[PDB]
Amino acid sequence: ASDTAVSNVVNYSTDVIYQIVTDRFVDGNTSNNPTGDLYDPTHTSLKKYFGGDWQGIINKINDGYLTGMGVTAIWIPQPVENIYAVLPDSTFGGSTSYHGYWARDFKRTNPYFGSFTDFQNLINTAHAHNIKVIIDFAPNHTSPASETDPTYAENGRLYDNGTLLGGYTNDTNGYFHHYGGTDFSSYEDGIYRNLFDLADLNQQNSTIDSYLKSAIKVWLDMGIDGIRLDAVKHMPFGWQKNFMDSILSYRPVFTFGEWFLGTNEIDVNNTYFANESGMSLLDFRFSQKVRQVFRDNTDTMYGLDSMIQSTASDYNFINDMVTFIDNHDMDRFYNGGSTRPVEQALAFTLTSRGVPAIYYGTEQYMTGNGDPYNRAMMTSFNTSTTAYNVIKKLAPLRKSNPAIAYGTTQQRWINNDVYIYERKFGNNVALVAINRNLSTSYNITGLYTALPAGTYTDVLGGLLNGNSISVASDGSVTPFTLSAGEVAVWQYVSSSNSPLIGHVGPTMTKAGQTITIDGRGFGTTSGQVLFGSTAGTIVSWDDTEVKVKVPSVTPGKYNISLKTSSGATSNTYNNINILTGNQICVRFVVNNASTVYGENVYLTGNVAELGNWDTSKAIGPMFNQVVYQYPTWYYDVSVPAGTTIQFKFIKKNGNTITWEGGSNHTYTVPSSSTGTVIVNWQQ
Ligand SMILES: [Ca+2]
Ligand SMILES: [Ca+2]
Repeated sequence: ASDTAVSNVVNYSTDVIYQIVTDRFVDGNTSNNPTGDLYDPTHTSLKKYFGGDWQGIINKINDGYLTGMGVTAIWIPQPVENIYAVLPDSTFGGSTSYHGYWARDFKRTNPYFGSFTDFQNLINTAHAHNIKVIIDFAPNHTSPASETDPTYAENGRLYDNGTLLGGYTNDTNGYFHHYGGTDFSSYEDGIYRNLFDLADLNQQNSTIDSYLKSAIKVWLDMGIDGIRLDAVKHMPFGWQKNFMDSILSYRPVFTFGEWFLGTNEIDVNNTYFANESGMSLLDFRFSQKVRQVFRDNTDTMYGLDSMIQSTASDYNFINDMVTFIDNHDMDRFYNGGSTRPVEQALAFTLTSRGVPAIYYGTEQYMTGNGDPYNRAMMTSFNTSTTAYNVIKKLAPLRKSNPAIAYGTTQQRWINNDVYIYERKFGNNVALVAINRNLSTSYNITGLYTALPAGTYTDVLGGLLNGNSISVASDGSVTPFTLSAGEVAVWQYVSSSNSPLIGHVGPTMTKAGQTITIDGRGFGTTSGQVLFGSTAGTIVSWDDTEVKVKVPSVTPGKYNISLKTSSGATSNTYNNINILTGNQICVRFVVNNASTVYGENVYLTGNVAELGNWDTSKAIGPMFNQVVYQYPTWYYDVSVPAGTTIQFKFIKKNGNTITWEGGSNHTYTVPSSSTGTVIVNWQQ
């Protein structure tokens, strides 16, 4: 199977995701609809169940609507059993779990969406049509709760395949956090306190850790192809790395988290998370900039290029960034007036780096500013809209042109309103020109490209007013006019390729596991895959995909390269993280660690998971507000099971790092359960 096959579920760079709000798409089976106050058959009371279900999605796969658009993946809300209570809402009358965000049993289905058999039907129907299926999973919380009023909602009660674990009131087991609600005043505050009134799960509780691992395996066993993890800024990094290892050790699938970033927001924790957690991220830097430039007129094409360059610098796995122009929370991109801006934002996203996702109804110009106005029932299945056809024409290019799926991005021409950029992967090229100005044309002179000499037709066929270009042997493009609102796409796909790696997944692995290397020019005869300079055992070999067993190298990060059977060597794909063993979440706690202003406590130790004594990569800054208070510090850390570790704490700020004196602390990590290790700072 090639890199582009539906069964390659660790690489989504060749795909286009269609994000469906299940309840609000198609009611394919009325018999599974809720009854009473939960359900609104009129589809107008925007926090009720409207009846959209998995059979409905199946219908639109079978009838060609989604495939006719070039959709190759769907992303659906959490499939798990949700609460049945109808909650008061002064604006919408009643408020329900239609959205899937309010889990009561992570091991069972939401019966309104369907049974496990319906879910199976969805997976199988999608696969029969070369569509991958991503599910939301929201292990941060169960549902709205009041500890003092257990009659409110379902008191956040959690079940384990029908068996009650417990609720938020009288939580004698400590399944939930009891630290009030977050005001988002710090990263720490947002992790250990409740989001709104949602009962915050305590993942450090060994029963809950084991439960959530068991629960995601239920869905992996149902044949899901990907996971979108909700609220990843609101759970410990260490717990989530541990959670990711459980998934990837069982059956690896592409996983991406939601870590919201606002306009112009800078957060090094977001970069770290994407680079270290073992999962990818929804690309808010991309999305917010696209909105600024194409929708809201608060930045220019210069800002768009700056985002392209900055994100590529910061993120180790730029091809895994999940891009989008709107979603279930943002104001819908189409806001009235000309539809050209949304068409342009779609074209940009579909031809840019990463993994594009399109929110249902974007192709029908649906409007709606704010949750839940942005979640109206799907309005139309008209296949003649300009937006539908932009997607139809551009989506398949991610499969047919490896420059689009995997290539670098280079600015070739720019002014405030015009961006001409080039995607390049070996001798494969895509050149895209966009003029956002809806009233002014631009004369394009001095343009150069890596496209071979020749004349190139617009892949869009003039749908967005594109036209042909002529390219000379020196790469110079004959002057041309970019008309108002024009988008044009020109491409060259080479008939041959030197070995080129476009993607490796998963990025967090260990000895004996299998990783997938995708690209071009590997040849059909088996060669060699190198982890640094150490060969791995070949599982399978094809021109666009090699599967290889991870060798027993010293745990840490490795740069992957490939050598063909003739001896040709590929580029390196960097920073594949080889763990020491299966992961466990351990809470590290240090008492009596006093610091000066601007100084924080960090953890360092003698395994890769603790940075192998590298103070510049020490774990932290540690926390000291919620679970324990300064000068006690704590942090939840993913560490190798059953391993006897040595560690110390350090204090750093910018002047001179202070280490604990004395001998190293030592601790043997549990074999399967979460653990806590508490020590006193050593002078
Ligand atoms: Ca239904
Ligand atoms: Ca939390």
